[PDB]
Parts: sequence; structure tokens; C-alpha cells
Amino acid sequence: GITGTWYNQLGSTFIVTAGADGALTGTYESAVGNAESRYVLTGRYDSAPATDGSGTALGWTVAWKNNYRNAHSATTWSGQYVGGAEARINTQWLLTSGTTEANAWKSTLVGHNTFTKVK
Amino acid sequence: GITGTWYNQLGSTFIVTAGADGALTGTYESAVGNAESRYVLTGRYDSAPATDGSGTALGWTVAWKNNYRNAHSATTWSGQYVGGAEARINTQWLLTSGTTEANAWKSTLVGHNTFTKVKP
Amino acid sequence: GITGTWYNQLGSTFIVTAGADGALTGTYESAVGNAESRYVLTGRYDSAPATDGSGTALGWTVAWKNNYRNAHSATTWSGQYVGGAEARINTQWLLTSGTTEANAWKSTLVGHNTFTKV
Amino acid sequence: GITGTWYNQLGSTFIVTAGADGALTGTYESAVGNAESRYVLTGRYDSAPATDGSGTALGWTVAWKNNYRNAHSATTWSGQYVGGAEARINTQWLLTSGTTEANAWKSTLVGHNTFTKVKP
Ligand SMILES: O=C(O)CCCC[C@@H]1SC[C@@H]2NC(=O)N[C@@H]21
Ligand SMILES: O=C(O)CCCC[C@@H]1SC[C@@H]2NC(=O)N[C@@H]21
Ligand SMILES: O=C(O)CCCC[C@@H]1SC[C@@H]2NC(=O)N[C@@H]21
Ligand SMILES: O=C(O)CCCC[C@@H]1SC[C@@H]2NC(=O)N[C@@H]21
Repeated sequence: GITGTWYNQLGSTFIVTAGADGALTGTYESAVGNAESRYVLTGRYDSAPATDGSGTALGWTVAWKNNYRNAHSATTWSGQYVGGAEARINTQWLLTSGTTEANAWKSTLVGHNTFTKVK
Repeated sequence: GITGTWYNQLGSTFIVTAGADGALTGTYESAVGNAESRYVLTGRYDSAPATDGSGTALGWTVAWKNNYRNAHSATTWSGQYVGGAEARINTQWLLTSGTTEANAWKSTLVGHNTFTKVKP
Repeated sequence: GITGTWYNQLGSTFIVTAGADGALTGTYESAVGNAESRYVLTGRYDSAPATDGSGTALGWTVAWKNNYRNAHSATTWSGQYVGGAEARINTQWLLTSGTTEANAWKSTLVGHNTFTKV
Repeated sequence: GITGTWYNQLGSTFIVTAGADGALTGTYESAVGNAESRYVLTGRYDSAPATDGSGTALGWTVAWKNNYRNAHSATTWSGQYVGGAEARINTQWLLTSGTTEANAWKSTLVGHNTFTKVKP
């Protein structure tokens, strides 16, 4: 159920393939921030989740460097996939920018993104 | 650089290879939690960082399933590599467990881990 | 404004008074977790926000001890009040439980709550 | 144990009084950021912590407005006090700035601060 195209509330698009062994691979296009076009993502998911209706744990990373630009930053999303009629990937994220040691205290933004199969 | 064997303040072991086009691959062994032995990790790093003294942004994920056990959880680490005499990787992390909808509010732990190449 | 009775997506009830000195005071009742009835809260907000359409920054704390129960934990909410026609308070929160030193790595939960007066 | 002056790794100073009723009141001076001089803080703590000597849960808020400046922002710290010879308050924090709705996704910084009774 994870493989495919997902949309979040910001207008971003997350295109992922879930491998049999726990691999996530794909591309991410952000509607906001210091970003243009698609970026490589990689991550992992629980490939033998519980079957009690609980979600499937997963996470992925994007480093915000592609052929077009480099924001000198990286985001990780941690969350879970919930299937069914209203399928969702519910996440929290951490965006770290490369900083000097003196500015390290303000290096990391936190937020939440909910991904759905329709936008 | 980033490639090597790293240890955090909990005694966990992070073995990573940084590929030329931005890939991180390796293994993670946690000294704590519902975990034993090594788990696969993948991630990304900025393969052309700024040259002004800024760190190198990176992140990686571990899903806590291996041949021995499955915690039905995953952790991401977001942070930066800081080079120099004593290299460091400074991170914050999010650990999400699979939950029911009613328990989703308590799905995710947050913390910080600093990694160095110094064995416990 | 901020003063009033607010509810989040979990069904918790946040009753707050915003003082002109930047103080928040009131009570919190959680619909979830190791909690019953009302808990005291205190916090702060920006009492002279920007006039350019930006939200009003705020935060508050609840320690989960009252006359009935003690969870040995505390939550902080950090966020902003958005005054539109349908006012909201959008937050992220940290819940720290008291732990031993060896379990401190797993002391703190993170999440998000959005509050409305509906 | 909590009442007094505390220092973090950034060089900031936290002066707090812990009331019998669970109240934290005091002032905070940040060494970094859009801040000068002292700011009011208020918070809460567990006035009856566990008998097994676990830490004492607590939190507090600073809105970054005083008589000298207004950053249009607020920080909350959530953590625990640990007593004894090397007493500490170990925290994670969230700093939210007032933003437009369009910029709300980048409103909130996260970090960690460890407070000690002696300045590092
Ligand atoms: O500005 C940057 O440094 C790079 C772009 C970051 C976009 C962030 S990642 C978290 C959030 N979710 C999104 O879809 N976009 C923003
Ligand atoms: O308990 C689990 O669900 C799996 C093991 C989690 C271990 C965590 S990941 C964040 C922190 N840093 C570590 O090295 N170990 C813990
Ligand atoms: O379980 C505990 O330790 C005490 C109750 C915590 C309830 C949490 S606070 C964050 C979230 N928002 C709510 O309204 N309730 C939960
Ligand atoms: O820049 C601002 O908006 C106001 C000052 C924020 C300073 C932050 S609060 C978290 C961290 N810990 C500190 O002692 N200082 C920084």
C-alpha cells in the first residue's frame, strides 16, 4: 500500500517505491522552501508490520541537493502508514541546515506532514 | 569524512559509507530499546557542502526489523557532520512506533544523539 | 482573542486567560493519557504581536499532577494564535516523563495539537 | 533542588523559583538569538516526584518580549530535573516564531539544552 504517489497539506508530492526487504526509494518535490523540481529520497519501512490495524512504521530522508540547486540542508520524516479507504502516511519531520558551530542551536526546524492519496 | 564507525553517548554503533552522489548506507546497532544486533540504514547527505565553516547536512533511517526481532518502529536522525580534528555528527532523532489511531498521539519519541569516532 | 475555552482534535479542553502582562493562566483537561479532570497551566504569549498578518507566538506548560492523580510528567505546547474569523491555536508539544538516567533517551514524546473554540 | 540559577551550554542563564504548589517563576537571559537582558518565565513542575528517584518532570515558557525588545517568538522547554552531586536539568525545547499562514511550516525550531549549576 505504500508504493505510489502521495500529497501533503503544503502541496508537496512524494513518489515512493516500497521494496520487499524494507527499502524506500523515490523522489520528493516540495511546494515550499529552498527547493525546485525533484530530489532523491531513501528510507526504510517495517516490512512485516502488525496486522491489528496499527500503522506501519517508516521513515525517509531527502538531502536538498539536485542538478538544479543546493540548499545545504536535509529533512527526515518519521511516521506511519495507515491503509484503508482513507489511507494516510502521518509524519513528523526534522529539517537540519548546515550551520557554523555558533549557529548550531538554530539549525533544525520541526513540523508535521500528513500525506494522502488525493490532494 | 562521514564514512566510518561512529558511537553515540548511549554506546550505540553507527557504521556508514558516504557515496559520491549523496547516498548513506550501513548498519546501526542500538545499545538501548527493543533492539538487538545490527539493522540496515539508508540516508542522504549534502555531497557539496558550503566551504565557509558550515557543517554538512545529512539524515538516515532505521526500521527496527532484522532477522532476530521486530519492534514495529522506525527512527530517523537529522543533523550535520562537523569536521576538524575531532569529527562529530550532531543529530536530533524521531522514533515512531506503529500504533492504533487512538494511540497515535503517543507514537513518536524525540531525542538527540552526538556521534564521534571514539569507542566507548 | 486568546482568552476563552478551546478544544483540540483529541477532545481535550484548554481554558485560558491571556493577561495584558503576557501571562497565560488556566486549566487543561486531557481526553487521553494518564490524566483525569483539570490540571493547572501557566504560560506566556507575545502581547504586542506584528501587524503584518503574522500569528501571535505563545507557549504553556502543564505538570500532570492534581488532587487526584500524578503521572510524573509534564507537557509544553509551543505555537501561535491565528485570529481569523475562525480563530485557531496551532501547536507542537513535548511531553517529558520523569525517568531513570538509563531510560532518559525515551523520556520525551512529540506531537501536534490544533485548537479551536468549537 | 530546582530553585536557583542554572546555566546551559550556550552560556544562557535561567533563574527560577519552584513554589510548593508546582509553580515555576523567574527570569531567563539568552546568550544567543534575538534577545537582550532578562525575560519573564513561567512554568510547572511535579511537586511530588516518584519514589524510585526518577527525574522530576517540568517545563517552562519564555515569550521573547521585554522592555527592550520583541522577537515575536516564544520558547518552551520540556525536561526533567536530576539531583545529586552533578545536578542537571535536561531539556528539549521548541521555539515558535509568529509567521504568516503560508510560512507556518517553518515557524518552529527544536533543540536541546542541559542546565547545570556551574557555567560551562
Ligand atoms: O528550504 C530548504 O532547506 C529545503 C526545502 C524544505 C521543504 C520542507 S521539508 C519539510 C516540509 N514538508 C514539505 O513538503 N516541505 C517542507
Ligand atoms: O525500541 C525501539 O523501538 C527500537 C530501538 C530504538 C533505539 C533508539 S533510536 C534513538 C536512540 N538512539 C539510539 O542509539 N538508540 C535509541
Ligand atoms: O499521559 C501523561 O503522561 C499525561 C497526559 C498527557 C496527555 C497528552 S499532552 C499532549 C497531548 N495533547 C493532549 O490534549 N493530550 C495529550
Ligand atoms: O531568537 C529568538 O526568537 C529569541 C531568543 C531565542 C533563544 C533560544 S531559546 C532556545 C535556545 N536556548 C537558549 O538559551 N537560547 C536559545
